[PDB]
Amino acid sequence: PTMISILEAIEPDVIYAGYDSTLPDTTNRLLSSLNRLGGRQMISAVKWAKALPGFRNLHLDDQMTLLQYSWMSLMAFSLGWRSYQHTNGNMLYFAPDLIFNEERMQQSSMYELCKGMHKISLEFVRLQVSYEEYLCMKVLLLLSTVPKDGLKSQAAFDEIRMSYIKELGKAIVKRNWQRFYQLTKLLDSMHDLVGGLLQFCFYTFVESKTLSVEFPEMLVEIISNQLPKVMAGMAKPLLFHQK
Ligand SMILES: C[C@]12CC[C@H]3[C@@H](CCC4=CC(=O)CC[C@@]43C)[C@@H]1CC[C@@H]2C(=O)CO
Repeated sequence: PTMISILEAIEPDVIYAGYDSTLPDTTNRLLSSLNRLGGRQMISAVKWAKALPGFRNLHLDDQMTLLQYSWMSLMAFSLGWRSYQHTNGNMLYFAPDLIFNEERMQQSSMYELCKGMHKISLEFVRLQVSYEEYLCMKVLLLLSTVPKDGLKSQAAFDEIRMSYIKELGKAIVKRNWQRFYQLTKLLDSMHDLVGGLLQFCFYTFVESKTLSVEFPEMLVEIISNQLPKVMAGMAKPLLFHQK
């Protein structure tokens, strides 16, 4: 089987938030639901990541570190893709039972960040990103935020990352350098957006009582590790372009 076949085969099914739409929206309900969904998606992401060629050969500590650093990037990018594929206009397709319009983006109290995530879908539109390109790009996001002090299997990581860069190149050819330049530019743009998402995430995590935002155990585990590392500057982006 081809590398791209495996990527297609291991791509998770769509996840539901478990939202009751008969009950009115509130800020707390929306954010807590977003978090419950985030937690479910991350359980699936762990499963997905563990099945990735090459990546599955890294020491397990490296596997969980990369997933932990890249969590927000992966989910924002997948959101962008879902919103492109299943929706049109200013709408975010978080889940089949949790779709945001202008109202819901406003009431979430993270309106500007919703618009930032929406920009990803607009870029998928403009560039006409193929499914195969998207699958390759998503893996690159898993491999694009690393601890500043390095990984256990650094040389192996570099090799794995290069192979998926080559995979992206194959996805491009199927259908050149200009497209590579453009798609890697889109990857780089995730870092600034994710910075904004993380600022708000940490705020809601800390202010959760006074606000009243619920987080699942899955996200509590991630955030309690990521809050200190990100705030302490331990995460380094691996950029394709000059900053
Ligand atoms: C973490 C977060 C709720 C969960 C989402 C995240 C943005 C990206 C994202 C995409 C999804 O498809 C599932 C939810 C999620 C992971 C939001 C950024 C701010 C927001 C909060 O801080 C709510 O407390």
